[PDB]
Parts: sequence; structure tokens; C-alpha cells
Amino acid sequence: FGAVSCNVCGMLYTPEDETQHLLFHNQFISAVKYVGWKKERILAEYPDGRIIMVLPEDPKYALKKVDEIREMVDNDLGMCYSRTKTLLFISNDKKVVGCLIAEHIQWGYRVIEEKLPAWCCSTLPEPAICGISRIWVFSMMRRKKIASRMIECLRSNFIYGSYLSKEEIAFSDPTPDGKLFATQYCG
Ligand SMILES: CC(=O)SCCNC(=O)CCNC(=O)[C@H](O)C(C)(C)COP(=O)(O)OP(=O)(O)OC[C@H]1O[C@@H](n2cnc3c(N)ncnc32)[C@H](O)[C@@H]1OP(=O)(O)O
Ligand SMILES: [Zn+2]
Repeated sequence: FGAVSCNVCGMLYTPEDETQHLLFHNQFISAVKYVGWKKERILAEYPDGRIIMVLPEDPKYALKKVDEIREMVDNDLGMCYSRTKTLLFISNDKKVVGCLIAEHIQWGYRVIEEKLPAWCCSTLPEPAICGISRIWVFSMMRRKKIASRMIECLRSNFIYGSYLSKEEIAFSDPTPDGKLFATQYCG
């Protein structure tokens, strides 16, 4: 062996990999700490937690909380923020186990892109599509159908009174995990 997987941070490190575990560790535990603000925007309750949503109009403490989770997600993986919404899964331990950021696109044209291993589809844009920019769940909580619950809550609530359909959702170019999570839906 010689390499480790941290039991509270999830990273696998070791040189210079441990001097990078410290910085991500500190960024992690400080990011996932959810105190529990008043009048949170719960979309669904669960035995293993619940799903809140934050909007760009919310208090500063909620927004700054989201940018620090976001900034944590990006380093764990390596645009216009006024139109986003962010969903967070919190554990019963008052910790954030899942994050999903989706942009409301007003000017998106359906296109088909040829890709052997660009055609227009309409003269007008689609009325509303939900672009998923970030989908993240903490490694020691993965494979527990909790991103699936963030999509299910995404689609029930990203636009009040309507239930997003496969046509009405896009996403940014995925990772292997994002791909492995997507073929869930394709079919
Ligand atoms: C930003 C972009 O748009 S791409 C960014 C993608 N995010 C990441 O890569 C971060 C690291 N990965 C993760 O956080 C998670 O693996 C996510 C976000 C991809 C999905 O979270 P998960 O909780 O694991 O997904 P969830 O449990 O809800 O459903 C996963 C399903 O995907 C399918 N799947 C198959 N293989 C895998 C795999 N290796 N990993 C994940 N899902 C898989 C399964 O059908 C699985 O359902 P099942 O467990 O009942 O068999
Ligand atoms: Zn650690």
C-alpha cells in the first residue's frame, strides 16, 4: 500500500500529496458544515436527510455558504450566477452530502452536433431549459441514490408548477462519473 483514503475527508493521498490533503481537508470540513438557517427551502424530506434549495435573492449567509461549497466542489474535481439555483442535500448530521447547480437558460437553440467516434433544429429558441452546471455528492456517500433525488427535486421545483422533461434539461460536458450517472436516465 502506502496510499490512504481519509476517513472524514474522502481524499486519497500519498511527498507533496499530503501537503495537498491538509488544504483540501480544511476546505472540506469547513465547507460541509451546515448550521441550519431559518426558513430554509426544503424540497423533500428523507430518512437520511433533506434537500434545500437556495436562490440568488436569498440572504448573504446562504449565498456565501453556497459559493464556499461550490469552490470546494471545483477543487475536488480540478458563469452568470444571477440565474442559478443550487440544491443541497444535508445529512441528519447537519452536513452537506450533495450539491447541484443549475442555470436557467433563456436563449438556448436546439442543435444537433455530428460526432463520429452543426445543424439547426428551429428558427426560435426553446422557451426554458435547465442547464446543469455541477452535480456532486461526497464520495463516502455515493451510490446511495442521492444525486437521483437531487434531479428528482430539480425537476419538481426548478420552475414552480411544472415538471421538467427530458427535452427541457441539458448539462455541461460531463465527467466519467457524470456519464456513469447519466446512462441511468437514457432509456
Ligand atoms: C459538472 C458536470 O455536469 S459532470 C460532474 C459529475 N460529478 C462528479 O463527477 C463528482 C463525483 N461523482 C459523484 O459525486 C457521484 O458519483 C454522481 C454525482 C456522479 C452521482 O451521485 P450518486 O449518488 O453516486 O448517484 P445515484 O446513487 O443517485 O445513482 C447512481 C446510478 O448511476 C449508475 N451508475 C452505474 N455505475 C456508476 C458509478 N460508477 N458511479 C455512479 N453511478 C453509477 C447506477 O445505475 C446507479 O444506480 P444504482 O446504484 O441503483 O445501481
Ligand atoms: Zn482527510
